[PDB]
Amino acid sequence: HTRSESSIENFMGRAACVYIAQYATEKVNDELDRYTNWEITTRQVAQLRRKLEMFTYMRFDLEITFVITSSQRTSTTYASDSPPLTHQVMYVPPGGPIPKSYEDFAWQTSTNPSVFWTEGNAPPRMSIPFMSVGNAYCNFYDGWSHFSQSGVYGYTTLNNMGHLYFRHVNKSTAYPVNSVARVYFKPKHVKAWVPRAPRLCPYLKARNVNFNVQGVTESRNKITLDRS
Amino acid sequence: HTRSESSIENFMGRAACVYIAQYATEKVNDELDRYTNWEITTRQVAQLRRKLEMFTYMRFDLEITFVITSSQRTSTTYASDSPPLTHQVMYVPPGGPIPKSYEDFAWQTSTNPSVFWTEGNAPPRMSIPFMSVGNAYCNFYDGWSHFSQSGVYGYTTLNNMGHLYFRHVNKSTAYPVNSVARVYFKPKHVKAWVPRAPRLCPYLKARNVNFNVQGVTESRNKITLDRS
Amino acid sequence: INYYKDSASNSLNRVRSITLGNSTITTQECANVVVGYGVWPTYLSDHEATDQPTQPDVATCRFYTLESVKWESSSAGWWWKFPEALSDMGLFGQNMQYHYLGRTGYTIHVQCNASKFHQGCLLVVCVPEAEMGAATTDHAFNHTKLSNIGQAMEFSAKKSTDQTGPQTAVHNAGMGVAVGNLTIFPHQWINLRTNNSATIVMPYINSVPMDNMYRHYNFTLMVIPFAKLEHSPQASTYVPITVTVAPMCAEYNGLRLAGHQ
Amino acid sequence: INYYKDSASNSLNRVRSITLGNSTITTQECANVVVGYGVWPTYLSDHEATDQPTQPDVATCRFYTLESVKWESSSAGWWWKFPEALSDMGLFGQNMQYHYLGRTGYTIHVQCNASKFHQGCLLVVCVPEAEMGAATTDHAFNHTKLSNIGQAMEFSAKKSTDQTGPQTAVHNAGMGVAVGNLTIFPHQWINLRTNNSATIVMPYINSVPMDNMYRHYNFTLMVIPFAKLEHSPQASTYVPITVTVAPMCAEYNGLRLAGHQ
Amino acid sequence: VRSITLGNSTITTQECANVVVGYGVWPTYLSDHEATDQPTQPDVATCRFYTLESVKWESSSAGWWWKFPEALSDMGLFGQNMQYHYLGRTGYTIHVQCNASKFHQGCLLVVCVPE
Amino acid sequence: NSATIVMPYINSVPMDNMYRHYNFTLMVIPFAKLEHSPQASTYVPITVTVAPMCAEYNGLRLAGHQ
Amino acid sequence: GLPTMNTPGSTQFLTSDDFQSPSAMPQFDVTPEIQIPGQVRNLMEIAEVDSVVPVNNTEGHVNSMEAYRIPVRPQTSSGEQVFGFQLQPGHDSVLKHTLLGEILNYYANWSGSMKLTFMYCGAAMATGKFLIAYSPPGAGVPGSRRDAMLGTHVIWDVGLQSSCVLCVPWISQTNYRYVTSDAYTDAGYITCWYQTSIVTPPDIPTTSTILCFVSACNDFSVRLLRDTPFITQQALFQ
Amino acid sequence: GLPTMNTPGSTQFLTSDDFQSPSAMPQFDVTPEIQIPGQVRNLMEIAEVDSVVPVNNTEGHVNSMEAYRIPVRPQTSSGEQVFGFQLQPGHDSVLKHTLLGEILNYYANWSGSMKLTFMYCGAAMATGKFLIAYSPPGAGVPGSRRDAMLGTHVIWDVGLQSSCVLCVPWISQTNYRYVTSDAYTDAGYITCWYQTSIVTPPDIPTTSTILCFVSACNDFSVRLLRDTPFITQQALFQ
Amino acid sequence: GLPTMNTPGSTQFLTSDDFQSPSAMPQFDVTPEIQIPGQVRNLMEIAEVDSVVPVNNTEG
Repeated sequence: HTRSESSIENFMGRAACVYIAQYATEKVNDELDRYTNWEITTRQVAQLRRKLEMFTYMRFDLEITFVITSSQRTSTTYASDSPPLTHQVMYVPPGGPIPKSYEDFAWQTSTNPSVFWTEGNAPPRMSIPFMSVGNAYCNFYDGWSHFSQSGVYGYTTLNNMGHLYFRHVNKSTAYPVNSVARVYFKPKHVKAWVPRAPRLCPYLKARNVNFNVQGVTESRNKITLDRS
Repeated sequence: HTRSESSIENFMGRAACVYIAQYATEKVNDELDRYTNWEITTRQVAQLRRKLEMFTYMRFDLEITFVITSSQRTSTTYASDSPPLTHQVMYVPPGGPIPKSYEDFAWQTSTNPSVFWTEGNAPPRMSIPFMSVGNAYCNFYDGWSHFSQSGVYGYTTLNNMGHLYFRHVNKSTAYPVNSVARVYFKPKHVKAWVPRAPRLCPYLKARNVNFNVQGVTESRNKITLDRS
Repeated sequence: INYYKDSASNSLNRVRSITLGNSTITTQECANVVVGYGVWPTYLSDHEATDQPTQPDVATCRFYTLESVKWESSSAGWWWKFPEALSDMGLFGQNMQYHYLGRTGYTIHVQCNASKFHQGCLLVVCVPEAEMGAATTDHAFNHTKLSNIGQAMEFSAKKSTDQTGPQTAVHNAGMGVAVGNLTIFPHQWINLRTNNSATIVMPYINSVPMDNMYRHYNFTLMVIPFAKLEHSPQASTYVPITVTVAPMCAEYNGLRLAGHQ
Repeated sequence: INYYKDSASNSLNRVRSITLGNSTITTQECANVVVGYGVWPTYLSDHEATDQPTQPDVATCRFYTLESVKWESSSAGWWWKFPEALSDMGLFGQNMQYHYLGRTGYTIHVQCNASKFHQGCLLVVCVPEAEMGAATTDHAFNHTKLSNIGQAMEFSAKKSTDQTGPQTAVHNAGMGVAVGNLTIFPHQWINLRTNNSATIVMPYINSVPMDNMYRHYNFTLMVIPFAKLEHSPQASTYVPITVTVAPMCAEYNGLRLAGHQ
Repeated sequence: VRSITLGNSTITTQECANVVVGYGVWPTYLSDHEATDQPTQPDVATCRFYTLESVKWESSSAGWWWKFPEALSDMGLFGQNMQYHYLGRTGYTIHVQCNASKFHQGCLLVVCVPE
Repeated sequence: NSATIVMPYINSVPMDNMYRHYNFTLMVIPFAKLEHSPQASTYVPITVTVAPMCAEYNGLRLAGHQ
Repeated sequence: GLPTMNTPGSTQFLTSDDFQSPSAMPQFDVTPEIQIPGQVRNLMEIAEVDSVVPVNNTEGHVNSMEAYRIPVRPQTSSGEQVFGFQLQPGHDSVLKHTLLGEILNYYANWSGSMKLTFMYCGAAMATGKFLIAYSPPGAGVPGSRRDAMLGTHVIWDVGLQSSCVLCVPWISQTNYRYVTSDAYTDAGYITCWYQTSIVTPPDIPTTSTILCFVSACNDFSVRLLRDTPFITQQALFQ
Repeated sequence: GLPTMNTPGSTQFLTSDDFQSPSAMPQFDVTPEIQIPGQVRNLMEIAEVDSVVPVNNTEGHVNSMEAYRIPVRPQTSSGEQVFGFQLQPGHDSVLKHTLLGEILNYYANWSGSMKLTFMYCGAAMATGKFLIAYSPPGAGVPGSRRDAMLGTHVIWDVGLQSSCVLCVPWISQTNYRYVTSDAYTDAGYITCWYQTSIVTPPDIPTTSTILCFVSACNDFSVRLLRDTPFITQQALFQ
Repeated sequence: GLPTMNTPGSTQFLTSDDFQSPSAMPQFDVTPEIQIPGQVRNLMEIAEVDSVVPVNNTEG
């Protein structure tokens, strides 16, 4: 009975979705934006969050895979012949310059790690090492950002990993096409510390530990069993 | 604290865009030309230029990757069925014969290194060694081309690497399609000499060190801080 | 066989007296002393750096006594946040204002006695990084409602409706968990049948070697009754609970003017 | 494991007297002599080739004195371009016209004295390959406005509007950088409080072993005051700065008729 | 020229001129023969150079005086340890500094009178 | 231009309460008065920089000093 | 070059794959690991730790602290039941939300001996004996103390010791049991019975409290990792 | 042939990848490398070199040489401030455009001791003492010499030496601080205070100049290479 | 099989590439090489040989 599936690296070492980015080819709405950004966080999906927040301190190494799938926008005609779409994901480090719009020259970088992908190939994956200014990743920070105990209470000040910027490399399509990129995180080389109680109440936001009140366990009829 | 990201080879050894070539399938305008040329220079993008011009003398080896993406021209109809486009990049050495037009026989070479690429595959990369008649690449040349101190003042006389010629191998498409090839340079085996001050004023052209006047640092209110 | 040169690119690895300075505590019948996560609070090593770390050994590592709290029948529980409850405590708190960073371990000694004719059970637990949620959601709370200067913040039996306070429902521990699962944190049960006290020695638990001891509560001490205090009405009524904390191997750095703005 | 046979296809590698000929300088109180980028100017080795290199040792390596310049209150700074400021200098410049290629090191000795009641600070720096920008953009400048024959070209405090000159704004150094960042180039600060002189020995810095010494200024010597010269009005007013350069291990090749057309 | 470091503090200028040490005795800690619990010695956080308020030297200046350990009363963590403790014991290193040009004149007497 | 005196602990007892007994005083007395030319600088300041050396304490109680 | 041949299973994304990947930030200097107390190398070392069981979960007791308090009191006829729950860790709504059950719910199999620790939080002058039995599944659940004495039991006297330990053994017909239990692999029944009574002197309150704790022994093991059926979100948490 | 299987991450272009590639000009004879003075093997050896700090950047002083000149003069009340700036290398608009800050702006992390060299460019007959303090972040910025003497300071007499060195140590709660600074990792405050005065003989100008230089010590280090947020171009430079 | 990963630069035709290729006529018996005078191993050995220069190239 080797406890192989109960180790930390078998528990956390599995790909799980963390963000679903949506971007189009035509800026029909402000929301698609023709490109999309995402500050890196692991508090937006409940299933990876409850795995992460059983421990106060983590030291996980990371692997990031994207599953980009495209689909045509609903118009009156759809007959066209287009070359295959090329996607670009540019990891912007914290504090670096961001693209202000499409057709900017921040996408033609010189130090930002970027990746390209044509539709039909294997899903592109990249690895990101331990990105911290300390000795662990703090899943819970019980304090404030300012020295006068004001501003921001929570783990948000210590979660500073950067941005992911998604765009289409192709300039134009003859009919607009919406792309959906699903970011998948796979922890590796994971070292954990200070085990925490598992979360009972379902989450409410992404930047705090706020909750609504719940009972500890769903109820039963009596306290005793009765049958022959 | 191993200074690993502060070495020269980690600093310069990253792909960065240096030129964005544009060419079409139909010569709608003189500019597309149905093909396009580019004399090799690294003074057209600011981000690689400021990395290069911290040193007076470089000896970098080179790797050149292209990201060619195509997109249909705006017409009234778009329904077609075309075989995949094949692109050709022919590196012409300095002094060699150039193609005068499309359908020329200079594209069917015998010594010029060329590469072919069908859309949908991996981006094509090639390597170019240290291309110089001297012992270093001079980022700054403080002198003239002629012995009588006339003609050309600057680094342009010592920047002689050749041309890149982009074209479509396919003869005709049933509707015109514009291709955008983004050249990416990745230095390697880099040896630097004589460190220069980092550039303050933003650049103005590509063949000189001309600038407009700027202040050394954006200003503040007072010279002293005042709070308890 | 590894293909790359970076480790991000690899694959997975598949009776008894306790004296501190001029202070002593009693009664301990050689019953139980819980030490942290198996770690005794020691001084920092030389591998973690960084000038000269200041260690006022005898004049600081001593037993400070807080204000006592009343254990009634309808008491949900209380909590203190350290190093904020030892803020105005002797020369421990004078060294906090004059220094930038700090580091300390503890030995919390909670004491609550009663007769042989009483009953009730306490849970004395030490939760590190007890990030509390909001009572009113989408509205951040003030720091004074989390922890005052050495003042015992109490829980509640029902949900709160405070706009700028923490959620003080005691069966959810103020955090978002079940309160019955709080035994993984270092703790000791006070049973009025057989214990009458609890002593836990806590080491320094953080992700950094040192930390500014104003804008980060390193851990909290929750005292939650699980079995409520019932006694005969002709017995004694006032049953007080007293918390006696002492720092252990306190270090500081970054000597400047007195804080903490 | 390498797959290819060409190295382009690999992966990344992840009081005191100084005598030169019949010339000596004074005063030097054994203060400071800066030598280049750590390299003393020597003759060329046999690995760099290419007939017989001509080395007129004693008749050329000597201290030439340029024209003195006035240090006023509103002086922005000056610059000289070598080997163009030693053009009409003895037998150094006669060997430049008769030869195709040349190679030389230097020892620039800038000297500027004042009383104990003066103040002001100079920066004597040696910038190699100081490619200057245009004053009026998209209009190339003449070579006479860059460097005349041994004549001190001066900076300006404001921007220029010359159509065929360099941009002489002194806080941008005429190059496109901040003038405060000029300390990476080999230099020495003249402080009128404690220095009164500056001596820098410069080696041959180029990307080729030899070079034609007419169409390429190998380096420039900028003298920029950072603290302006202030004195009492009853003191002495004329404070001159004098530049004394000597070549070191000068070599030549390519003997033909006298240039330089 | 000569630097004297105490904690995170240094003084200048001293041209290796003169340092007077007491009545020939350097201030050390107390021995075990004099008693009396545990003596508290905050070495680095207290033994540091505190700077007082400057005083104007005019023509008609008679002189000034300070009384120690009363002039270091509100001085950092030296004075916080004075209130919380009954007894104390300390040595000193007083560094009085007053500069002028070559065209000035005048002579000061910096003396340390006990009791 | 300066003066530096290192003073030991001088008392008749090994320790002493540092509120009700000034252990020593520092007198700064000019013997030759400061004369300068009227066109020179006028404000000549004197600055006292004291550091304790090997400070010890005993008798830890509540904060004094009544 | 080397002639290759693509086997089926290429160019896919198995989400539980173990493959290398090119790094985004190469030659990155990671800050050094240090000593932090309480390093967990395995999820079973969390399930070793006890946690008090909400046995009294009869609504509305689950919204307060009273769900953890089992009420005992003097009786008029000995041999009656105090509590009793089906031994379905991860599925029975008594100890599914405990520290053992919330770890078990991330899996689909479990195998090992469980340990129940009880603690009498009564008066110091109060005494009495309890029979804490465990009956293997069979047929069926016992309905009396005379019936639930024929299996595995301990007789806990609260005068001698305040804490008892009932180590529930692994008596099964398989190697593993499912977390989401069914009729195939039942695990049995835990009950508690008044052995004699609760005998107090006067001036003592008539109602007391027993807490019950659950943990896992050294032979506990899990298998077949899955998603937990507790948290349900619809959109991304903003 | 050899049966292969494409893992995810194939046929992509990671811009920081390290892969071999076929050469365009094979068997090419490279001209030999020679001795050129001043070979730089590391960007930190540039940040070792001092560079004078534009402390007096109060507009319109930044368009002239006066931004590098800190004006000192005789005083009427001792103990006043000369200059003071927040220690944000790469972010504070005093030394961000220096040689250390322009190298730091290509990164997102920094860790090491900084060294400040000051130089009094006054008359040779002029003297005086300065207090150059450094207060760790804490709370807050000091507002007097009596407040900014309780941290780390040096007392520089300009009669003895014309240059002083204030080595700002690394006293932080992390391993690294960000270049684009925030409230999480402050680095402290540099100030300068008049210790006594500036005492000159007659026939000396009443205003002098101190220059301030910044560099990096041997424990300086950087991390997380990125793009610099200074240069912004729109189209290709022609 | 063996998990591979396509790097950029695959499925292209660099015209100065050096790659092996399957033969069209396998096991082919080549006729033997013999002694022929004047084997040239290098183009510089041709440039060693003198050739008379048309110096008087003034039309016609």
